[PDB]
Amino acid sequence: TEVVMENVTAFWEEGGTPVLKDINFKIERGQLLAVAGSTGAGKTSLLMMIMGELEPSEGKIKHSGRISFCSQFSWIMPGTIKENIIFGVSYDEYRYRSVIKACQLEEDISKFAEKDNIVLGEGGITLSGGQRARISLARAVYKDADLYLLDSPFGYLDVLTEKEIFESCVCKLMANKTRILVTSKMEHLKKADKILILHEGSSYFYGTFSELQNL
Ligand SMILES: Nc1ccn([C@H]2C[C@H](O)[C@@H](COP(=O)(O)OP(=O)(O)OP(=O)(O)O)O2)c(=O)n1
Ligand SMILES: [Mg+2]
Repeated sequence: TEVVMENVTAFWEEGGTPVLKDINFKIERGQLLAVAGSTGAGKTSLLMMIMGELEPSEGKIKHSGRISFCSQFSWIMPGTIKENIIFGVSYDEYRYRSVIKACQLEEDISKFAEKDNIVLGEGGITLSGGQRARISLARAVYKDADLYLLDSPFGYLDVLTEKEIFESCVCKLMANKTRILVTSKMEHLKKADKILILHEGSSYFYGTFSELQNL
């Protein structure tokens, strides 16, 4: 067992309304959990609890080891595209190239004369939203970790590109890794080992895509 929430309730403000209410799930090592729900349902807050930024008022949580987190808000720091993806982690060509490919960034990088040394975040190149999202995803996926928290990482991508990168990066490249992906898309829920749909803090549904189809 890699991540567990048991009867978890939590509050961002003392005596407010709970941001998560009696949440339950388990992820085995190497599995994919899809977390879905409308805006404000508590999805990012659930990731924050796993990262220790939010403590439960009721219930138990299990998770061990290092986390790589991909924010739903993409970001770039001043430096090359290679520096932004590596982001202080030791460099390996094969690992770097495999992440770039899985995130469809090889196409973008090949078009620049400076290739992977193109400078970002310093007033020169202004990236598209989708480029910034794929760079942010690549940064999180390059980091070696026991648990990957990917919070709606496909911002600004058209539905086919999102599908292709979900398959190449989240399903294939990351096949052996424990993953929590905040996402609403049907194919992602169908491919996940477990799905958790949140609504206003509560568990709207928890189970498999097949179980939901059975209903
Ligand atoms: N430091 C914080 C963070 C969030 N909230 C509130 C805001 C929401 O009403 C509720 C859930 O916030 P989330 O960020 O967890 O919501 P989602 O991630 O599910 O929404 P979205 O899809 O818009 O990202 O908690 C708060 O009071 N204090
Ligand atoms: Mg969020």
